[PDB]
Amino acid sequence: KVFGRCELAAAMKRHGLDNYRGYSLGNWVCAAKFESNFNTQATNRNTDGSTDYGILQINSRWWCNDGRTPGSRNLCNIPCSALLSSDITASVNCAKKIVSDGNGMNAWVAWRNRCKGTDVQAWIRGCRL
Repeated sequence: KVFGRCELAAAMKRHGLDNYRGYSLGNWVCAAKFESNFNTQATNRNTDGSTDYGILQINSRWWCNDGRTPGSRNLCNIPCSALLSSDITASVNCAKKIVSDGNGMNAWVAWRNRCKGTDVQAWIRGCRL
């Protein structure tokens, strides 16, 4: 259940990530694309103990309350499962806050690795936004 290229982007535009306090859509698509390959169900377990449950990597052990991990801060206080139902709304709302909290596409390592140095404006060149 992975999102497409523009399908996800068009959703971004509606979600207001297009040059929001943080960055433009391209930054969101590029960061997400390499983050989870647009897998809404993508989970990335690290050695730090936390995980990336989301297309944007919703760390349930630092943002949303999944209950499957003790010590949940619930900073974001967002519904995890509600973001993994083909709905990025919940995952975005969290990041909308993430990027509005300072992390301007820098918090995500997939953006500062395979993206930092390319062209996001081209990542949506020809899309339907």
